[PDB]
Amino acid sequence: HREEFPFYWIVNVYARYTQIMEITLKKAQLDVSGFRVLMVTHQYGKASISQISEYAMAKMPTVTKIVGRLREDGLVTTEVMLTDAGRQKVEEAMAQAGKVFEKGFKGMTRNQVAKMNLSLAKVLDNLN
Amino acid sequence: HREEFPFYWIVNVYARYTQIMEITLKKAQLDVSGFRVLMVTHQYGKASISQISEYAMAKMPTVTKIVGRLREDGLVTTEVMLTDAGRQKVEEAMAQAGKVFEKGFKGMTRNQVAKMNLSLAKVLDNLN
Ligand SMILES: O=C(O)Cc1c[nH]c2ccccc12
Ligand SMILES: O=C(O)Cc1c[nH]c2ccccc12
Repeated sequence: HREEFPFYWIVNVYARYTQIMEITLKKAQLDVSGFRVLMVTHQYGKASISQISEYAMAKMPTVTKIVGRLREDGLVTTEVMLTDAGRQKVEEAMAQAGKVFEKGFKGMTRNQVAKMNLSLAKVLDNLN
Repeated sequence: HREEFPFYWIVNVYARYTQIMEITLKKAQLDVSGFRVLMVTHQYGKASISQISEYAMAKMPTVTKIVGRLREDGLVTTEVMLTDAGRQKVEEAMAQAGKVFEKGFKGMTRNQVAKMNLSLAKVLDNLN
């Protein structure tokens, strides 16, 4: 097979990555959406559905059904919402994901990884 | 929001890309799976489900249900399968996708795009 397809590796890294994070986070009782929604709220501290909905990679009616599973499970509480022993869920989650990122970027320099992410961010400006 | 997440841009380029290709290929009567299954067969000329199933980003029972929609629509025929006026479907498809790739990589050098895809292929070796 040929890369006559400039997005071949975006897609393949994305699929192998999603696959690994599905089974890793099932250790920590989470799916990827659940894990993204917690992390957006974590950086914001207290977040709106509109704001989560920007970054979690989901239209607001998924986020609202996601945030409501996480309300009911004592990981988020509080319009605006905030983390609880979610703060412990995100330690658990990022410990697992840190193993995934460590394996992922092994043998790659800091500058390689930065130039890759700079180039990818130019692809996104262009698609937007 | 912070990239304390080295895959933030893989995922965002992947989501904006999938979004654009969904609506572009609906011009040409195709979804992305249909478009990938045709292209794998095209490079192979005549391909098995096992072989398509490697590259199309789908487990074999999707590919087998995908190849059967494309059998029934005169885009693939022939164990092994091959393109027809599929050969015309792939001109139509890659014309559209070439507009997507042209916009995508605008203002980026050939070497930038190659180094990005080399780095991404190291991420995949590592995840595999
Ligand atoms: O979707 C893309 O452009 C990348 C890609 C991954 N697998 C493919 C198989 C056939 C055609 C393109 C792709
Ligand atoms: O899935 C990833 O690792 C990337 C990513 C995209 N949006 C996110 C929101 C919160 C946490 C991580 C991500």
